[PDB]
Amino acid sequence: AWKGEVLANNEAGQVTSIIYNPGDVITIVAAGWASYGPTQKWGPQGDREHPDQGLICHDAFCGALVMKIGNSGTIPVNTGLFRWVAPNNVQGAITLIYNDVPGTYGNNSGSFSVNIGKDQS
Amino acid sequence: AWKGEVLANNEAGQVTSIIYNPGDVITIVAAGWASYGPTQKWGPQGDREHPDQGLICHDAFCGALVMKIGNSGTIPVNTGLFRWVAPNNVQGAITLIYNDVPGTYGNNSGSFSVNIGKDQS
Amino acid sequence: AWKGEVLANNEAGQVTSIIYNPGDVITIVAAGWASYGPTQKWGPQGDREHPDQGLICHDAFCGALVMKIGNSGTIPVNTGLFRWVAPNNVQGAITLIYNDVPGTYGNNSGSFSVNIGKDQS
Amino acid sequence: AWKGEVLANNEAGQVTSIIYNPGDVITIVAAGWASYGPTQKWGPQGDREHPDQGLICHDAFCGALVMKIGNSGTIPVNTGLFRWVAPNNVQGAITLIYNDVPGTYGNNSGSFSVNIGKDQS
Ligand SMILES: OC[C@H]1O[C@H](O)[C@H](O)[C@@H](O)[C@H]1O
Ligand SMILES: OC[C@H]1O[C@H](O)[C@H](O)[C@@H](O)[C@H]1O
Ligand SMILES: OC[C@H]1O[C@H](O)[C@H](O)[C@@H](O)[C@H]1O
Ligand SMILES: OC[C@H]1O[C@H](O)[C@H](O)[C@@H](O)[C@H]1O
Ligand SMILES: [Ca+2]
Ligand SMILES: [Ca+2]
Ligand SMILES: [Ca+2]
Ligand SMILES: [Ca+2]
Repeated sequence: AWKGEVLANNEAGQVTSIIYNPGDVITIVAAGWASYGPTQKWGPQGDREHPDQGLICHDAFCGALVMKIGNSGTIPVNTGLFRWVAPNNVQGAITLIYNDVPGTYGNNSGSFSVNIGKDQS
Repeated sequence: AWKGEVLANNEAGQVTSIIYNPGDVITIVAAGWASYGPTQKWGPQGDREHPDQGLICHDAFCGALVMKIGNSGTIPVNTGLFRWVAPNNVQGAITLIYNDVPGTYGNNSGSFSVNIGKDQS
Repeated sequence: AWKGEVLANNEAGQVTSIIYNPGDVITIVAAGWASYGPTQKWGPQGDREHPDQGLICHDAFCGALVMKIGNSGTIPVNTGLFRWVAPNNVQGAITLIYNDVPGTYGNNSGSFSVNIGKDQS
Repeated sequence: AWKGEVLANNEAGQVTSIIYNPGDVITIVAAGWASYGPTQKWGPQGDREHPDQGLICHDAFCGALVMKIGNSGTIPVNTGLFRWVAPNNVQGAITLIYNDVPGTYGNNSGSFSVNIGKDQS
């Protein structure tokens, strides 16, 4: 299992120690408070009131936690995934990222604390 | 495992099918949007800026998801619990509740969706 | 999880720390060599050639590993059980026992090494 | 998970669907009766009284269940492995084999039933 922090101002994202292999079932739980700019802070689902101005993930709100598995596209994580299997045969290392517009991560603050484990299969 | 919804307006909370027994390890993932009165909505960690005016759980913000195991006191859940083990002596059915001040749930709205399962131990 | 030894000459059985509760899924793996009397030894399935002369469990051979769950009758374990659910209405502490005729354990030797865990549910 | 049978007279062994990846935790439970030649049968720990005359796995008795993981040497399985992690730099598909001397499998009989699953990690 992996336990770590994902900083909201890190545009490259946080590489974890988890490799997602074919057939793996995983569980993620995320908590904490971060902002894409404003003084207010939001949790791992982000800000449902902010429009999408070119987010790295169009299926999650600005300020949400998202991930990539290997060379996949971005996949929403939000507060977590329960006993989840990756669709479409994706595989590889798990990278966690804060959902913002590329080039605008410099004014971001806060972080999420994230647990990832593999389930029985 | 159990999956279900917990309404923000329900002072009685939502009884699940999960009975927590001594030594159990559990994982909970919660998601969704609710409000304790305002037009804005918050996720399962609640509103970090709002004062405690007599919440059912003083260890979580107003608007957070909390639980009871049997006749325990309230326990914060927030966005979830990863491979968690209860304090000594706690046992019984898990009831999920929205954290507000008793008598004031009448202006609350929305709901959280919650998954619970038992882990290997 | 519990790991320990079950001595072949212990007629009372070895009480483990595992309490089997309704809904639990368990895995057991047993190993080792034991005898009910002869100089030869057998593994946890026991001796398929020996007759049942009053065994504490009639559904397993003499010299097999069996168990009781609380006050239940005996249940065969043999080499182990994979992600197993107990009959309804049995619960309580798991006791592990070598299968011999009562009164006749004094000439037994050897032991089984046994591991028990609870699985995801 | 994988469930199947390992035949005592199959010298090549049985390639399963389980790929052991770095960091995996696995559980194997084996049961049944087989022989390496004699009329008598033994369980998955084989025959502790039989000399090693060139076994594929010198770390297990003749008639035991063993495995290979990818490019590994043979590894004893016996009655099973509980929540087991492989040595460093062992990975690949799990092949299960009956322990006998090469060229002497033709007179073997019986089989073991085997369950393999991945555990939480
Ligand atoms: O839409 C995203 C965008 O939102 C605000 O304008 C922030 O100030 C920017 O840094 C950027 O995060
Ligand atoms: O502090 C709790 C309190 O918050 C606001 O005042 C709401 O209008 C009330 O219904 C109550 O929820
Ligand atoms: O069948 C049970 C019986 O088998 C042999 O006779 C042993 O010597 C006895 O002690 C008893 O274990
Ligand atoms: O030691 C191995 C050897 O044991 C006996 O001799 C069997 O007859 C042979 O087929 C071979 O299995
Ligand atoms: Ca920004
Ligand atoms: Ca209210
Ligand atoms: Ca005896
Ligand atoms: Ca042979």
